Amino acid sequence: EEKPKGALAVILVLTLTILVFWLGVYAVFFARG
Amino acid sequence: SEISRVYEAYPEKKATLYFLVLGFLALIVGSLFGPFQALNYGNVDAYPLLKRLLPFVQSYYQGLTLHGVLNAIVFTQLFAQAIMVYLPARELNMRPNMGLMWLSWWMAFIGLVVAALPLLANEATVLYTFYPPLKGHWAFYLGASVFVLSTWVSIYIVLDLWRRWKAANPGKVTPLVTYMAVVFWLMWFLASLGLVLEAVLFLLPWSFGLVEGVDPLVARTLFWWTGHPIVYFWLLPAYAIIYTILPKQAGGRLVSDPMARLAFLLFLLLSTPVGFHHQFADPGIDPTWKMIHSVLTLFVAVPSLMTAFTVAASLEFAGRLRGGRGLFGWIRALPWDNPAFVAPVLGLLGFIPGGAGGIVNASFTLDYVVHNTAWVPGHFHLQVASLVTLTAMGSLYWLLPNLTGKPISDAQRRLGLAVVWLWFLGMMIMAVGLHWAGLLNVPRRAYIAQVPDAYPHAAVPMVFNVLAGIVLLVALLLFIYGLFSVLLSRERKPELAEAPLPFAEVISGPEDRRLVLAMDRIGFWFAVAAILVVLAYGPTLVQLFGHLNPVPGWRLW
Amino acid sequence: DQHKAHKAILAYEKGWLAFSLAMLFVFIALIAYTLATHTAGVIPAGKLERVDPTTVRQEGPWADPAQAVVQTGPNQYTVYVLAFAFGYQPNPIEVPQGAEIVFKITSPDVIHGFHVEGTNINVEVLPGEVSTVRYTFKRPGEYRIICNQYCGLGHQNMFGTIVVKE
Ligand code: HAS
Ligand code: HEM
Ligand code: CUA
Ligand SMILES: [Cu+]
Repeated sequence: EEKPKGALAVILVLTLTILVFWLGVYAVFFARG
Repeated sequence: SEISRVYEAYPEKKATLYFLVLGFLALIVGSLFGPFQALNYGNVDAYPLLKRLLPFVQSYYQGLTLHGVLNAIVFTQLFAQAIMVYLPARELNMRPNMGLMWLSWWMAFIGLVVAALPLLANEATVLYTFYPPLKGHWAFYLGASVFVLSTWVSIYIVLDLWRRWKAANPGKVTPLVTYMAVVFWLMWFLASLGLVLEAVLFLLPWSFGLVEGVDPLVARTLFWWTGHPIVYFWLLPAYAIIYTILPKQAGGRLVSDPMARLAFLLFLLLSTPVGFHHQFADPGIDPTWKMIHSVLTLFVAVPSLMTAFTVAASLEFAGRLRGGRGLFGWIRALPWDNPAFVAPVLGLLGFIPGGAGGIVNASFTLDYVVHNTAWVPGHFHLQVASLVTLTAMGSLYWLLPNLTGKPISDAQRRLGLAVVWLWFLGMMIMAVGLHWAGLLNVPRRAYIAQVPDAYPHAAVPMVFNVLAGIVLLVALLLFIYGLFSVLLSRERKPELAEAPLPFAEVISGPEDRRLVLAMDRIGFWFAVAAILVVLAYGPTLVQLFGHLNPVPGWRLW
Repeated sequence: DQHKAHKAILAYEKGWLAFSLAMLFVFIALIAYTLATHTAGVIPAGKLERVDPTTVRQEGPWADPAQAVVQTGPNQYTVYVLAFAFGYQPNPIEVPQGAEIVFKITSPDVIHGFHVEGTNINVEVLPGEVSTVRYTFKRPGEYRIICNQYCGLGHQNMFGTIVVKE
């Protein structure tokens, strides 16, 4: 039709989960460094 | 002879069926320890109970070995041999060489039998990584070796199918499922070099009594040469199913054939040169090499980020086609009443945080936060026990009918959906607890229920672990009943099994054939794959094989 | 719809490789940063430093837990830590606050882990090899040592202590 909006929202969730997890542990690392 | 004339027009159903049955039998036994281990990470000791049901079980760690070897090595390998031989064979309507296929199956059975003996006899309680200098019975290493080596016969079987099919179709492009299968078996050939060299050079002569000891740094470096790519060998069968079958069961098409090819091509290149990411914490392995394997590891997640968009958009396309409406209309338009479909889509959801945890793990210095904590099982149960397993469980719905005949009754579809949702839900719940207990520094691989006062900061994600132990116990039991019931219930019926699997039509565009042509230079890319391996493990193994420090073997159980 | 929307899909795919790659590089970057600072001392030493496991607790720098902390600069101390089937010598390790501590850990038997709760110290200890990690504790108190590598029936019970003096 036009925009695969759904798929984008999926990869959006993906990305965000990835960042929250990565930045989260990156702070744990420094707080223990 | 057969009144099920099946196994003399397509007898490759007979073999495949043996691969799956034996694999699902391994999953059931291996998994039986699962809930006990979940309650252990829940600070509830339940081995006094288990030991009295399974009187042969001497310890939590024998449980974990059997659980590990039987689930992560054996079920998965057998699920791979089944799928990745039979899908390419069917797409191409050719018969795999049957003398070899029955051999591969026989090599795997003789293997499991032989390895399993000392495991139940408590003579090889060394975990599924069997790290020297812990020393197992010789029958466990010879078992694992023959069992593993049965994948070489499978590699031959598929390249043979490919050779013959190319002969009959000169100048035709490899069809998609077969292309997948081929990069996949080539990738496993490179991959397995490592573990094969660890067995043949070290482990086998050690445990027969031919050398007093083994260098643990090399044994562990050869192991992880095979040890990372082996998870991609677990995953790609599911990915194969997900790319080429799932969209049809979903109502749709695969939105891109080159995209999927590309993903697979990328696993051939980068699945193997990356095992130092399991050694971030080892001595005697240069920090610089760890940084290389780390950057390269982050590259092995790119094909997977692509799969996410490619799968997503395929589901979305299917969903729209089935009347799905807004930003999120399309999700409830998918066939939620079909376990075949649900199990792998729930798997995919679990995969989101599972992959974000791998990326953290892969990031070298960040691996010091989590390495060897509960976080790691947190990560892999999201990957293999959820996505890979669920794609196997859901398989039963469309593959077993296809192989046997026996159709799925409505109450079998219903039990299916209970199992699959409970399995999913138990895994999510177990994932939180294990991710959280991990960040509280709870070690993996530990009978922590025996030290119940030891991890007090972990009281609350410990409730999550109990909760899940109990959910997954209900689901495993609902599965055992369901699986035995799909096979046992007497429906020895004709038609619907004369079936080519529900493969997907594919979308085509003008920018297919130049990409598809390039990616089909398989000899070229395998050489690039083998060159990347040499360039990644070579400098480091030269040093180590020049500095072998064998140490005595120990038995500590 | 479809083929027309096939052009859109192979194009959105291009943006998503583009984006995936950029965020993966920012990570590579933020790792790089940790590699250039004090935090990097938790990375095990490159070099092979071989020892003999069957001798290591009778002869050499690991045979006396009394002599495990050696002052090796004005603000540096070296600690020969032995990780063994089912504890750690010395217990406790007693180190001053603010000093670069250089752990040299080995085993006389099988593989063990050396994970210091509340720190990034997290190294595998291999019989016959020496794990060298560096760390400066900035907070006095007790720090439990967990063994986080299965080593046998006493694994869940293998703990140690660092006491880093006020
Ligand atoms: C089958 C199995 C496994 C897969 C797949 C897997 C993937 C990764 N892992 Fe892992 N792993 C590590 C890094 C990764 C990375 C970077 C990936 C990547 O391949 C992952 C990339 C994945 C993604 C970026 C996710 C993409 C998301 C998708 C594809 C979902 C789309 C969803 C849809 C479409 C649903 C939408 C539908 C709707 C209806 C909404 C590292 C670090 O580098 C360690 C060592 C840690 C340590 O200290 O030992 C590690 C340790 C393990 C262990 C420990 C082995 C042991 O005993 O020590 C297990 C066995 C394991 C298995 C698996 N692992 N991993
Ligand atoms: C049946 C539901 C399951 C439950 C409740 C469960 C529970 C657990 C728990 C809590 C652990 C961590 C224990 C520890 O590290 O000490 C574990 C380990 C593990 N599980 Fe499962 N599990 C299940 C199914 C599976 C499946 C299907 C697979 C593989 C396909 C799997 C593969 C593994 C592996 C490879 C380990 C680690 C072995 C090791 O560290 O030596 N699990 N399981
Ligand atoms: Cu030492 Cu576990
Ligand atoms: Cu890996």
